[PDB]
Amino acid sequence: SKWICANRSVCPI
Repeated sequence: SKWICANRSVCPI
């Protein structure tokens, strides 16, 4: 499964 974004630290959006 792809990432779900935990926070600004991990959110390539």
